[PDB]
Amino acid sequence: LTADQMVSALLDAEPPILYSEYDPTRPSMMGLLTNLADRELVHMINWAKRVPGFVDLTLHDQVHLLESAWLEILMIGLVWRSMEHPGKLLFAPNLLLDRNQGKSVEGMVEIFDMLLATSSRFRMMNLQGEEFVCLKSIILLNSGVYTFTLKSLEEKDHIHRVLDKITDTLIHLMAKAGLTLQQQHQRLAQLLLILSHIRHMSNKGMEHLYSMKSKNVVPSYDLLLEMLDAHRLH
Amino acid sequence: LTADQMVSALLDAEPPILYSEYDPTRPSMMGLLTNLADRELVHMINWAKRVPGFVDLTLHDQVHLLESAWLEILMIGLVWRSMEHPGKLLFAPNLLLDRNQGKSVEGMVEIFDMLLATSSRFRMMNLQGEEFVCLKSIILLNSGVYTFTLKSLEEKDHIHRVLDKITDTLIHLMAKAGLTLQQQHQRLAQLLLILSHIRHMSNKGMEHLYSMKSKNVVPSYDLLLEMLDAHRLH
Ligand SMILES: CCNCCc1ccc(CN(CC)c2cc(OC)ccc2[C@@H]2CCc3cc(O)ccc3C2)cc1
Ligand SMILES: CCNCCc1ccc(CN(CC)c2cc(OC)ccc2[C@@H]2CCc3cc(O)ccc3C2)cc1
Repeated sequence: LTADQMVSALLDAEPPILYSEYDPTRPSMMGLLTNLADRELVHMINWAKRVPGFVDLTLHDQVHLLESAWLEILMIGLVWRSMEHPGKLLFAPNLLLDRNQGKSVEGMVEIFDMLLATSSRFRMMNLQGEEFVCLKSIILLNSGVYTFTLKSLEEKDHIHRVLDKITDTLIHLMAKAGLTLQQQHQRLAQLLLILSHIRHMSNKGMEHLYSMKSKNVVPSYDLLLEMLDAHRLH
Repeated sequence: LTADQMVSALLDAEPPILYSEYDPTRPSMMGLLTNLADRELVHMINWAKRVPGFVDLTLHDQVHLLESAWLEILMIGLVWRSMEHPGKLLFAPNLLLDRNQGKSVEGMVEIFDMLLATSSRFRMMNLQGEEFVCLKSIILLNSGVYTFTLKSLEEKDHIHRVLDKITDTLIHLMAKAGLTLQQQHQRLAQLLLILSHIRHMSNKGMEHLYSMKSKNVVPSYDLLLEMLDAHRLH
Protein backbone atom coordinates (compact mmCIF):
# COMPACT_ATOMS: atom_id res chain seq x y z
CA LEU A 1 0.00 0.00 0.00
CA THR A 2 1.03 3.60 -0.59
CA ALA A 3 0.94 6.02 2.33
CA ASP A 4 -2.17 7.71 0.92
CA GLN A 5 -3.84 4.29 0.56
CA MET A 6 -2.79 3.30 4.08
CA VAL A 7 -4.46 6.47 5.38
CA SER A 8 -7.57 5.82 3.29
CA ALA A 9 -7.78 2.25 4.59
CA LEU A 10 -7.51 3.41 8.21
CA LEU A 11 -10.10 6.18 7.84
CA ASP A 12 -12.62 3.86 6.20
CA ALA A 13 -11.99 1.26 8.94
CA GLU A 14 -12.93 3.70 11.71
CA PRO A 15 -15.56 2.44 14.16
CA PRO A 16 -18.73 4.43 14.79
CA ILE A 17 -19.35 6.59 17.84
CA LEU A 18 -21.82 4.70 20.04
CA TYR A 19 -24.37 6.16 22.42
CA SER A 20 -24.88 5.42 26.08
CA GLU A 21 -27.97 3.36 26.92
CA TYR A 22 -30.03 5.32 29.41
CA ASP A 23 -33.57 6.64 29.27
CA PRO A 24 -32.97 10.39 28.73
CA THR A 25 -36.40 11.03 30.27
CA ARG A 26 -35.21 9.49 33.57
CA PRO A 27 -33.05 11.02 36.36
CA SER A 28 -25.20 4.19 37.65
CA MET A 29 -21.92 5.55 36.27
CA MET A 30 -19.88 2.32 36.33
CA GLY A 31 -22.79 0.50 34.69
CA LEU A 32 -23.12 3.03 31.86
CA LEU A 33 -19.38 2.96 31.21
CA THR A 34 -19.34 -0.85 31.33
CA ASN A 35 -22.19 -1.21 28.84
CA LEU A 36 -20.68 1.36 26.48
CA ALA A 37 -17.20 -0.16 26.47
CA ASP A 38 -18.62 -3.65 25.94
CA ARG A 39 -20.56 -2.53 22.89
CA GLU A 40 -17.48 -0.69 21.59
CA LEU A 41 -15.35 -3.83 21.89
CA VAL A 42 -17.37 -5.69 19.25
CA HIS A 43 -16.71 -2.84 16.82
CA MET A 44 -13.03 -2.81 17.86
CA ILE A 45 -12.69 -6.39 16.60
CA ASN A 46 -14.13 -5.38 13.24
CA TRP A 47 -11.76 -2.40 13.07
CA ALA A 48 -8.66 -4.38 14.07
CA LYS A 49 -9.30 -6.93 11.32
CA ARG A 50 -9.11 -4.02 8.84
CA VAL A 51 -5.80 -2.64 10.12
CA PRO A 52 -3.48 -3.56 7.23
CA GLY A 53 -1.28 -6.50 8.16
CA PHE A 54 -3.24 -7.46 11.28
CA VAL A 55 -5.11 -10.41 9.73
CA ASP A 56 -1.85 -11.80 8.35
CA LEU A 57 -0.91 -12.73 11.93
CA THR A 58 -1.94 -15.96 13.56
CA LEU A 59 -5.26 -15.84 15.33
CA HIS A 60 -3.42 -16.59 18.59
CA ASP A 61 -1.19 -13.53 18.08
CA GLN A 62 -4.15 -11.39 17.03
CA VAL A 63 -5.85 -12.22 20.32
CA HIS A 64 -2.69 -11.44 22.34
CA LEU A 65 -2.42 -8.00 20.74
CA LEU A 66 -6.07 -7.15 21.38
CA GLU A 67 -5.90 -8.48 24.94
CA SER A 68 -3.03 -6.11 25.71
CA ALA A 69 -4.34 -3.11 23.77
CA TRP A 70 -8.14 -3.00 24.05
CA LEU A 71 -8.32 -0.51 26.94
CA GLU A 72 -5.61 1.69 25.39
CA ILE A 73 -7.64 1.77 22.17
CA LEU A 74 -10.84 2.68 24.04
CA MET A 75 -9.05 5.49 25.86
CA ILE A 76 -7.32 7.05 22.85
CA GLY A 77 -10.71 7.01 21.13
CA LEU A 78 -12.25 8.76 24.14
CA VAL A 79 -9.47 11.34 24.22
CA TRP A 80 -9.85 12.01 20.50
CA ARG A 81 -13.65 12.37 20.84
CA SER A 82 -13.21 14.75 23.81
CA MET A 83 -10.57 16.94 22.12
CA GLU A 84 -12.91 19.74 21.09
CA HIS A 85 -14.67 19.78 24.50
CA PRO A 86 -12.30 21.35 27.05
CA GLY A 87 -12.65 20.00 30.57
CA LYS A 88 -15.09 17.25 29.56
CA LEU A 89 -14.88 13.65 28.40
CA LEU A 90 -17.24 12.70 25.56
CA PHE A 91 -17.81 9.07 26.47
CA ALA A 92 -20.76 9.33 24.08
CA PRO A 93 -22.69 12.23 22.49
CA ASN A 94 -25.31 11.76 25.25
CA LEU A 95 -22.77 11.22 28.05
CA LEU A 96 -20.46 14.25 28.24
CA LEU A 97 -18.99 14.28 31.74
CA ASP A 98 -16.79 16.65 33.74
CA ARG A 99 -14.31 15.79 36.48
CA ASN A 100 -16.80 16.74 39.20
CA GLN A 101 -19.18 14.04 37.94
CA GLY A 102 -16.40 11.49 38.44
CA LYS A 103 -16.12 12.14 42.18
CA SER A 104 -19.05 9.77 42.79
CA VAL A 105 -16.81 6.69 42.25
CA GLU A 106 -13.61 6.01 44.18
CA GLY A 107 -10.61 6.20 41.86
CA MET A 108 -12.57 7.77 39.00
CA VAL A 109 -11.53 11.43 39.19
CA GLU A 110 -7.87 10.37 39.07
CA ILE A 111 -8.44 8.52 35.79
CA PHE A 112 -10.67 11.30 34.46
CA ASP A 113 -7.90 13.80 35.22
CA MET A 114 -5.32 11.91 33.17
CA LEU A 115 -7.73 11.51 30.25
CA LEU A 116 -8.53 15.22 30.40
CA ALA A 117 -4.81 16.04 30.44
CA THR A 118 -4.23 13.87 27.36
CA SER A 119 -7.16 15.45 25.52
CA SER A 120 -5.82 18.94 26.24
CA ARG A 121 -2.43 17.78 24.91
CA PHE A 122 -4.10 16.50 21.72
CA ARG A 123 -5.77 19.90 21.37
CA MET A 124 -2.58 21.94 21.78
CA MET A 125 -0.79 19.79 19.20
CA ASN A 126 -3.86 20.13 16.93
CA LEU A 127 -3.89 16.37 16.33
CA GLN A 128 -5.27 15.48 12.90
CA GLY A 129 -7.69 12.65 12.21
CA GLU A 130 -5.17 11.02 9.88
CA GLU A 131 -2.52 11.06 12.61
CA PHE A 132 -5.03 9.72 15.15
CA VAL A 133 -5.86 6.63 13.09
CA CYS A 134 -2.14 5.94 12.62
CA LEU A 135 -1.53 6.20 16.37
CA LYS A 136 -4.42 3.86 17.14
CA SER A 137 -3.07 1.26 14.72
CA ILE A 138 0.37 1.63 16.32
CA ILE A 139 -1.15 0.86 19.73
CA LEU A 140 -2.77 -2.31 18.40
CA LEU A 141 0.47 -3.63 16.87
CA ASN A 142 2.88 -2.47 19.59
CA SER A 143 1.29 -2.93 23.00
CA GLY A 144 1.50 -6.72 23.09
CA VAL A 145 4.54 -7.50 20.94
CA TYR A 146 6.66 -7.97 24.08
CA THR A 147 4.71 -10.89 25.54
CA PHE A 148 4.70 -13.38 22.64
CA THR A 149 9.61 -20.45 17.70
CA LEU A 150 10.34 -19.97 14.00
CA LYS A 151 6.73 -18.86 13.51
CA SER A 152 6.89 -16.32 16.34
CA LEU A 153 10.06 -14.83 14.87
CA GLU A 154 8.23 -14.36 11.56
CA GLU A 155 5.21 -12.84 13.29
CA LYS A 156 7.38 -10.30 15.10
CA ASP A 157 9.28 -9.43 11.93
CA HIS A 158 5.97 -8.75 10.16
CA ILE A 159 4.66 -6.57 13.01
CA HIS A 160 7.80 -4.43 12.95
CA ARG A 161 7.53 -4.12 9.17
CA VAL A 162 3.95 -2.89 9.49
CA LEU A 163 4.92 -0.52 12.30
CA ASP A 164 7.70 0.89 10.11
CA LYS A 165 5.14 1.37 7.33
CA ILE A 166 2.92 3.32 9.74
CA THR A 167 5.88 5.51 10.72
CA ASP A 168 6.47 6.26 7.04
CA THR A 169 2.78 7.15 6.73
CA LEU A 170 2.90 9.61 9.64
CA ILE A 171 5.97 11.27 8.17
CA HIS A 172 4.28 11.42 4.76
CA LEU A 173 1.22 13.11 6.27
CA MET A 174 3.53 15.63 7.90
CA ALA A 175 5.54 16.29 4.74
CA LYS A 176 2.35 16.79 2.72
CA ALA A 177 1.21 19.41 5.24
CA GLY A 178 4.40 21.41 4.64
CA LEU A 179 6.39 20.67 7.79
CA THR A 180 10.16 20.86 7.60
CA LEU A 181 12.17 17.69 8.08
CA GLN A 182 13.01 18.89 11.59
CA GLN A 183 9.35 19.59 12.38
CA GLN A 184 8.54 16.11 11.03
CA HIS A 185 10.74 14.13 13.39
CA GLN A 186 9.92 16.46 16.29
CA ARG A 187 6.19 15.92 15.73
CA LEU A 188 6.57 12.16 15.23
CA ALA A 189 8.40 11.99 18.56
CA GLN A 190 5.81 14.12 20.36
CA LEU A 191 2.99 11.90 19.13
CA LEU A 192 4.71 8.65 20.05
CA LEU A 193 5.63 9.91 23.51
CA ILE A 194 1.90 10.45 24.10
CA LEU A 195 1.47 6.69 23.65
CA SER A 196 3.50 6.13 26.83
CA HIS A 197 0.91 8.15 28.74
CA ILE A 198 -1.90 6.17 27.11
CA ARG A 199 -0.19 2.99 28.28
CA HIS A 200 0.01 4.54 31.75
CA MET A 201 -3.71 5.34 31.89
CA SER A 202 -4.53 1.85 30.62
CA ASN A 203 -2.51 0.19 33.36
CA LYS A 204 -4.23 2.31 36.00
CA GLY A 205 -7.56 1.42 34.41
CA MET A 206 -6.72 -2.29 34.34
CA GLU A 207 -5.90 -2.05 38.06
CA HIS A 208 -9.38 -0.70 38.68
CA LEU A 209 -11.10 -3.43 36.66
CA TYR A 210 -9.20 -6.23 38.39
CA SER A 211 -10.09 -4.72 41.77
CA MET A 212 -13.78 -4.90 40.82
CA LYS A 213 -13.53 -8.72 41.04
CA SER A 214 -16.23 -9.23 38.40
CA LYS A 215 -16.07 -12.36 36.25
CA ASN A 216 -16.65 -10.80 32.83
CA VAL A 217 -15.52 -7.20 33.14
CA VAL A 218 -11.99 -7.93 31.82
CA PRO A 219 -12.40 -9.76 28.48
CA SER A 220 -10.95 -13.23 28.62
CA TYR A 221 -8.52 -14.58 26.05
CA ASP A 222 -11.19 -17.16 25.22
CA LEU A 223 -13.85 -14.48 24.76
CA LEU A 224 -11.53 -12.40 22.57
CA LEU A 225 -10.65 -15.52 20.58
CA GLU A 226 -14.35 -16.35 20.14
CA MET A 227 -14.93 -12.80 18.87
CA LEU A 228 -11.92 -12.78 16.53
CA ASP A 229 -12.17 -16.39 15.28
CA ALA A 230 -15.01 -15.70 12.88
CA HIS A 231 -16.30 -18.04 10.22
CA ARG A 232 -16.69 -17.25 6.51
CA LEU A 233 -20.40 -18.13 6.35
CA HIS A 234 -21.69 -14.58 5.78
CA LEU B 1 24.06 23.15 23.16
CA THR B 2 24.94 21.41 19.91
CA ALA B 3 23.83 17.81 19.42
CA ASP B 4 27.40 16.58 19.90
CA GLN B 5 27.64 18.60 23.13
CA MET B 6 24.26 17.33 24.31
CA VAL B 7 25.52 13.77 23.81
CA SER B 8 28.79 14.57 25.59
CA ALA B 9 26.89 16.09 28.52
CA LEU B 10 24.67 13.01 28.85
CA LEU B 11 27.53 10.53 28.65
CA ASP B 12 29.57 12.37 31.28
CA ALA B 13 26.46 12.55 33.52
CA GLU B 14 26.02 8.77 33.52
CA PRO B 15 25.72 7.18 36.97
CA PRO B 16 28.05 4.37 38.02
CA ILE B 17 27.13 0.70 38.10
CA LEU B 18 26.68 -0.25 41.75
CA TYR B 19 27.26 -3.62 43.34
CA SER B 20 24.90 -5.67 45.46
CA GLU B 21 25.73 -5.81 49.17
CA TYR B 22 26.07 -9.45 50.14
CA ASP B 23 28.95 -11.42 51.61
CA PRO B 24 30.13 -13.43 48.57
CA THR B 25 31.59 -15.99 50.99
CA ARG B 26 28.08 -16.71 52.36
CA PRO B 27 25.27 -18.87 50.88
CA SER B 28 16.95 -12.50 50.53
CA MET B 29 16.13 -11.45 46.95
CA MET B 30 13.68 -8.62 47.71
CA GLY B 31 16.14 -7.26 50.28
CA LEU B 32 19.07 -7.25 47.86
CA LEU B 33 16.99 -5.56 45.16
CA THR B 34 15.65 -3.02 47.67
CA ASN B 35 19.10 -2.06 48.95
CA LEU B 36 20.52 -1.80 45.43
CA ALA B 37 17.71 0.38 44.08
CA ASP B 38 17.88 2.65 47.12
CA ARG B 39 21.58 3.25 46.63
CA GLU B 40 21.00 3.84 42.90
CA LEU B 41 18.36 6.49 43.64
CA VAL B 42 20.88 8.82 45.28
CA HIS B 43 22.99 8.68 42.12
CA MET B 44 19.85 9.18 40.00
CA ILE B 45 19.31 12.55 41.67
CA ASN B 46 22.85 13.59 40.80
CA TRP B 47 22.35 12.43 37.20
CA ALA B 48 18.97 14.14 36.76
CA LYS B 49 20.42 17.47 37.89
CA ARG B 50 22.90 17.17 35.00
CA VAL B 51 20.28 16.46 32.33
CA PRO B 52 20.37 19.73 30.36
CA GLY B 53 17.34 21.85 31.12
CA PHE B 54 16.23 19.83 34.16
CA VAL B 55 17.55 22.26 36.80
CA ASP B 56 15.86 25.17 35.04
CA LEU B 57 12.53 23.76 36.27
CA THR B 58 11.07 24.58 39.64
CA LEU B 59 12.13 22.26 42.41
CA HIS B 60 8.48 21.24 42.81
CA ASP B 61 8.33 20.20 39.14
CA GLN B 62 11.70 18.46 39.35
CA VAL B 63 10.36 16.33 42.19
CA HIS B 64 7.16 15.50 40.27
CA LEU B 65 9.15 14.29 37.28
CA LEU B 66 11.44 12.10 39.40
CA GLU B 67 8.51 10.74 41.40
CA SER B 68 6.84 9.55 38.19
CA ALA B 69 10.00 8.34 36.43
CA TRP B 70 12.38 6.85 39.01
CA LEU B 71 11.36 3.20 38.51
CA GLU B 72 11.31 3.58 34.72
CA ILE B 73 14.85 4.98 34.90
CA LEU B 74 16.02 2.10 37.11
CA MET B 75 14.52 -0.44 34.70
CA ILE B 76 15.90 1.02 31.47
CA GLY B 77 19.29 1.08 33.17
CA LEU B 78 18.87 -2.59 34.12
CA VAL B 79 17.80 -3.50 30.59
CA TRP B 80 20.77 -1.66 29.11
CA ARG B 81 23.20 -3.35 31.54
CA SER B 82 21.68 -6.78 30.73
CA MET B 83 21.76 -6.32 26.93
CA GLU B 84 24.92 -8.31 26.32
CA HIS B 85 23.82 -11.15 28.67
CA PRO B 86 21.04 -13.12 26.94
CA GLY B 87 18.47 -14.61 29.29
CA LYS B 88 19.88 -12.86 32.37
CA LEU B 89 19.35 -9.58 34.18
CA LEU B 90 22.52 -7.83 35.39
CA PHE B 91 21.11 -6.13 38.46
CA ALA B 92 24.77 -5.70 39.44
CA PRO B 93 28.06 -7.28 38.28
CA ASN B 94 27.81 -9.61 41.31
CA LEU B 95 24.06 -10.24 40.94
CA LEU B 96 23.38 -11.69 37.47
CA LEU B 97 20.06 -13.52 37.70
CA ASP B 98 18.01 -15.73 35.37
CA ARG B 99 14.25 -16.12 35.23
CA ASN B 100 14.39 -19.36 37.23
CA GLN B 101 15.94 -17.47 40.15
CA GLY B 102 12.93 -15.15 40.13
CA LYS B 103 10.44 -17.95 40.82
CA SER B 104 11.21 -17.68 44.56
CA VAL B 105 9.09 -14.49 44.87
CA GLU B 106 5.44 -14.25 43.84
CA GLY B 107 5.05 -11.89 40.89
CA MET B 108 8.79 -11.72 40.19
CA VAL B 109 9.16 -14.01 37.16
CA GLU B 110 6.45 -12.03 35.36
CA ILE B 111 8.43 -8.80 35.80
CA PHE B 112 11.72 -10.56 35.01
CA ASP B 113 10.17 -11.86 31.79
CA MET B 114 9.21 -8.39 30.57
CA LEU B 115 12.65 -6.99 31.42
CA LEU B 116 14.29 -9.89 29.59
CA ALA B 117 12.06 -9.27 26.57
CA THR B 118 13.02 -5.59 26.52
CA SER B 119 16.73 -6.42 26.81
CA SER B 120 16.48 -8.83 23.89
CA ARG B 121 14.74 -6.07 21.90
CA PHE B 122 17.57 -3.65 22.74
CA ARG B 123 20.03 -6.29 21.52
CA MET B 124 18.29 -6.92 18.18
CA MET B 125 18.13 -3.18 17.49
CA ASN B 126 21.80 -2.93 18.53
CA LEU B 127 21.01 0.03 20.80
CA GLN B 128 23.94 2.42 21.10
CA GLY B 129 25.10 4.02 24.33
CA GLU B 130 24.46 7.48 22.89
CA GLU B 131 20.87 6.53 22.04
CA PHE B 132 20.40 4.97 25.49
CA VAL B 133 21.34 8.16 27.35
CA CYS B 134 18.95 10.15 25.14
CA LEU B 135 16.11 7.72 25.87
CA LYS B 136 16.76 7.88 29.61
CA SER B 137 16.64 11.68 29.55
CA ILE B 138 13.39 11.50 27.56
CA ILE B 139 11.86 9.29 30.28
CA LEU B 140 12.81 11.81 32.97
CA LEU B 141 11.25 14.76 31.12
CA ASN B 142 8.20 12.97 29.71
CA SER B 143 6.82 10.54 32.27
CA GLY B 144 5.38 13.15 34.64
CA VAL B 145 4.55 16.08 32.35
CA TYR B 146 0.87 15.03 32.34
CA THR B 147 0.25 15.44 36.07
CA PHE B 148 1.39 19.03 36.68
CA THR B 149 -0.86 28.70 36.27
CA LEU B 150 1.29 31.02 34.17
CA LYS B 151 4.39 29.41 35.70
CA SER B 152 3.21 25.87 34.92
CA LEU B 153 2.56 26.85 31.31
CA GLU B 154 6.15 28.09 31.07
CA GLU B 155 7.51 24.94 32.71
CA LYS B 156 5.66 22.73 30.23
CA ASP B 157 6.81 24.82 27.27
CA HIS B 158 10.42 24.44 28.43
CA ILE B 159 10.09 20.66 28.88
CA HIS B 160 8.73 20.25 25.35
CA ARG B 161 11.55 22.42 24.02
CA VAL B 162 14.12 20.21 25.72
CA LEU B 163 12.36 17.07 24.51
CA ASP B 164 12.44 18.44 20.95
CA LYS B 165 16.16 19.09 21.39
CA ILE B 166 16.65 15.46 22.45
CA THR B 167 14.73 14.29 19.37
CA ASP B 168 17.06 16.37 17.19
CA THR B 169 20.02 14.77 18.98
CA LEU B 170 18.78 11.22 18.31
CA ILE B 171 18.26 12.04 14.65
CA HIS B 172 21.72 13.63 14.49
CA LEU B 173 23.30 10.49 15.97
CA MET B 174 21.48 8.45 13.35
CA ALA B 175 22.48 10.71 10.45
CA LYS B 176 26.12 10.66 11.57
CA ALA B 177 26.04 6.85 11.50
CA GLY B 178 24.97 6.91 7.84
CA LEU B 179 21.29 6.00 8.09
CA THR B 180 18.97 7.21 5.38
CA LEU B 181 16.28 9.73 6.27
CA GLN B 182 13.74 6.89 6.15
CA GLN B 183 15.88 4.70 8.42
CA GLN B 184 16.20 7.70 10.76
CA HIS B 185 12.51 8.23 11.42
CA GLN B 186 11.87 4.47 11.45
CA ARG B 187 14.55 4.00 14.12
CA LEU B 188 13.42 7.02 16.14
CA ALA B 189 9.90 5.55 16.20
CA GLN B 190 11.12 2.07 17.17
CA LEU B 191 13.10 3.48 20.08
CA LEU B 192 10.28 5.67 21.37
CA LEU B 193 7.75 2.84 21.14
CA ILE B 194 10.02 0.88 23.50
CA LEU B 195 9.38 3.60 26.09
CA SER B 196 5.71 2.57 26.21
CA HIS B 197 6.82 -0.90 27.29
CA ILE B 198 9.14 0.60 29.90
CA ARG B 199 6.18 2.57 31.24
CA HIS B 200 4.22 -0.69 31.31
CA MET B 201 6.87 -2.54 33.33
CA SER B 202 7.14 0.41 35.72
CA ASN B 203 3.41 0.41 36.41
CA LYS B 204 3.47 -3.32 37.10
CA GLY B 205 6.47 -2.76 39.37
CA MET B 206 4.75 0.10 41.20
CA GLU B 207 1.79 -2.23 41.79
CA HIS B 208 4.13 -4.69 43.47
CA LEU B 209 5.74 -2.06 45.69
CA TYR B 210 2.41 -0.66 46.86
CA SER B 211 1.22 -4.19 47.65
CA MET B 212 4.26 -4.64 49.91
CA LYS B 213 2.71 -2.10 52.31
CA SER B 214 6.11 -0.89 53.54
CA LYS B 215 6.43 2.70 54.73
CA ASN B 216 9.62 3.68 52.89
CA VAL B 217 9.83 1.39 49.89
CA VAL B 218 8.13 3.88 47.54
CA PRO B 219 10.05 7.19 47.84
CA SER B 220 7.86 9.95 49.18
CA TYR B 221 7.52 13.33 47.53
CA ASP B 222 9.03 14.77 50.72
CA LEU B 223 11.98 12.38 50.59
CA LEU B 224 12.57 13.14 46.91
CA LEU B 225 12.31 16.86 47.66
CA GLU B 226 14.80 16.52 50.53
CA MET B 227 17.19 14.73 48.15
CA LEU B 228 16.76 17.22 45.30
CA ASP B 229 16.60 20.43 47.39
CA ALA B 230 20.32 20.60 48.01
CA HIS B 231 22.21 23.52 49.47
CA ARG B 232 25.22 25.27 47.91
CA LEU B 233 27.51 24.78 50.92
CA HIS B 234 29.90 22.30 49.27
C1 LIG C 1 -14.59 -4.42 26.97
C2 LIG C 1 -14.48 -5.41 28.12
N1 LIG C 1 -15.41 -5.09 29.19
C3 LIG C 1 -15.24 -3.69 29.53
C4 LIG C 1 -15.92 -3.39 30.87
C5 LIG C 1 -15.54 -2.00 31.40
C6 LIG C 1 -14.77 -1.09 30.67
C7 LIG C 1 -14.49 0.15 31.25
C8 LIG C 1 -14.96 0.43 32.51
C9 LIG C 1 -14.72 1.77 33.23
N2 LIG C 1 -13.33 2.12 33.50
C10 LIG C 1 -12.25 1.13 33.55
C11 LIG C 1 -10.90 1.76 33.25
C12 LIG C 1 -13.10 3.52 33.85
C13 LIG C 1 -13.11 3.80 35.21
C14 LIG C 1 -12.90 5.12 35.64
O1 LIG C 1 -12.91 5.40 37.01
C15 LIG C 1 -12.70 4.28 37.83
C16 LIG C 1 -12.71 6.14 34.71
C17 LIG C 1 -12.71 5.85 33.35
C18 LIG C 1 -12.91 4.54 32.91
C19 LIG C 1 -12.90 4.24 31.39
C20 LIG C 1 -12.13 5.32 30.66
C21 LIG C 1 -11.97 4.98 29.20
C22 LIG C 1 -13.31 4.57 28.55
C23 LIG C 1 -13.43 4.63 27.11
C24 LIG C 1 -14.64 4.27 26.49
O2 LIG C 1 -14.75 4.30 25.07
C25 LIG C 1 -15.74 3.87 27.28
C26 LIG C 1 -15.63 3.82 28.68
C27 LIG C 1 -14.39 4.19 29.31
C28 LIG C 1 -14.33 4.13 30.86
C29 LIG C 1 -15.72 -0.50 33.22
C30 LIG C 1 -16.00 -1.71 32.64
C1 LIG D 1 14.26 3.81 45.29
C2 LIG D 1 13.09 3.77 46.26
N1 LIG D 1 13.09 2.55 47.05
C3 LIG D 1 13.20 1.43 46.15
C4 LIG D 1 12.85 0.13 46.87
C5 LIG D 1 12.70 -1.04 45.90
C6 LIG D 1 12.97 -0.94 44.53
C7 LIG D 1 12.80 -2.08 43.74
C8 LIG D 1 12.35 -3.24 44.31
C9 LIG D 1 12.15 -4.55 43.52
N2 LIG D 1 11.15 -4.52 42.46
C10 LIG D 1 10.08 -3.53 42.40
C11 LIG D 1 9.58 -3.32 40.97
C12 LIG D 1 11.22 -5.63 41.51
C13 LIG D 1 10.41 -6.71 41.81
C14 LIG D 1 10.41 -7.82 40.96
O1 LIG D 1 9.58 -8.91 41.26
C15 LIG D 1 8.53 -8.62 42.14
C16 LIG D 1 11.24 -7.85 39.84
C17 LIG D 1 12.05 -6.76 39.55
C18 LIG D 1 12.06 -5.65 40.39
C19 LIG D 1 12.97 -4.45 40.04
C20 LIG D 1 13.29 -4.46 38.56
C21 LIG D 1 14.06 -3.22 38.17
C22 LIG D 1 15.26 -2.95 39.11
C23 LIG D 1 16.33 -2.09 38.65
C24 LIG D 1 17.43 -1.83 39.48
O2 LIG D 1 18.47 -0.96 39.03
C25 LIG D 1 17.50 -2.43 40.75
C26 LIG D 1 16.47 -3.27 41.20
C27 LIG D 1 15.34 -3.54 40.35
C28 LIG D 1 14.24 -4.49 40.89
C29 LIG D 1 12.09 -3.31 45.67
C30 LIG D 1 12.26 -2.20 46.45
